[PDB]
Amino acid sequence: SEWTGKSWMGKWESTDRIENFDAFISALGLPLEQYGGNHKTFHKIWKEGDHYHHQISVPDKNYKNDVNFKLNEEGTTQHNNTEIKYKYTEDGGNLKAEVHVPSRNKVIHDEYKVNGDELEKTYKVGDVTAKRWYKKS
Amino acid sequence: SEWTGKSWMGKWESTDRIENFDAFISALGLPLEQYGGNHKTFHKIWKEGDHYHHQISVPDKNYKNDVNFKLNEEGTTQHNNTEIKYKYTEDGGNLKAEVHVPSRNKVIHDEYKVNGDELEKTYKVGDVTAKRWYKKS
Ligand SMILES: CCCCCCC(=O)O
Ligand SMILES: [Cl-]
Ligand SMILES: [Cl-]
Ligand SMILES: [Mg+2]
Ligand SMILES: [Mg+2]
Ligand SMILES: [Zn+2]
Ligand SMILES: [Zn+2]
Ligand SMILES: [Zn+2]
Ligand SMILES: [Zn+2]
Ligand SMILES: [Zn+2]
Ligand SMILES: [Zn+2]
Repeated sequence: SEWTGKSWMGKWESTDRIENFDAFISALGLPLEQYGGNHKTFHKIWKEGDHYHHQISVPDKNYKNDVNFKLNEEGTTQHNNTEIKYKYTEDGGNLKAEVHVPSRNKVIHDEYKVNGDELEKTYKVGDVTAKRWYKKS
Repeated sequence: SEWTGKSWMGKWESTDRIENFDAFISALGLPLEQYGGNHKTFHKIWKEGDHYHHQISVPDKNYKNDVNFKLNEEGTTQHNNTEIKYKYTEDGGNLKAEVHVPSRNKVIHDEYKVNGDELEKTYKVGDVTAKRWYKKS
């Protein structure tokens, strides 16, 4: 395990700064009660040998997802029983995630932009764009 | 027929300016001697009432493909005898196409960004990015 090496590695927690996130959740066809709002969300990203770990948690919703990824290599995970295909890449020095949910014909473009101890995440699906800001912790 | 109303609408013609294009074609698994280089290429994009036409032509290669699209709506076109899926969206003032090649398990990003007078097309598949510049015909 390594916790340094890239600006986007570390332990990030959401702030009150959020833009259009319910519209993004709705564009995913998900119920706003369970998936929307601005509940405390954590992103932890670190390195393990030749690959990376990305753990997303929302403790309010008792929700946790641990993602293994190698840069530029397709991976597969699940949310309940829906398969999610993803590929993380570095582009312009930002971390990007290409996230496909083929059984729901949904493509999500995630982008992580670091500015000091702040992380700005952009979420895009179809023509809907949302942003959330995170701080180091 | 309407030829104005979006910066990317018009008749565009390739220039000598091109960047990393053969690496993009290679990452797609296509022969360079037939699909690489910088052969004269035209993109014509215009509106027809309730949809757009996007015509791509490479006269040296006897290639002419008439794509019809509605923004935010998935369409299909043929390759060999297999289906290619696309969906065009606006990213503010620019045009983006999300392309699935299911036979080959590839996802291609196209972007059309107008700066002049001049159109910059970006092609991206995984971590490989290429660019080509077009001038108004
Ligand atoms: C697979 C993409 C090859 C198309 C080449 C012509 C173009 O620049 O759009
Ligand atoms: Cl998909
Ligand atoms: Cl897919
Ligand atoms: Mg988040
Ligand atoms: Mg072109
Ligand atoms: Zn370890
Ligand atoms: Zn809530
Ligand atoms: Zn691991
Ligand atoms: Zn997909
Ligand atoms: Zn460049
Ligand atoms: Zn994509």
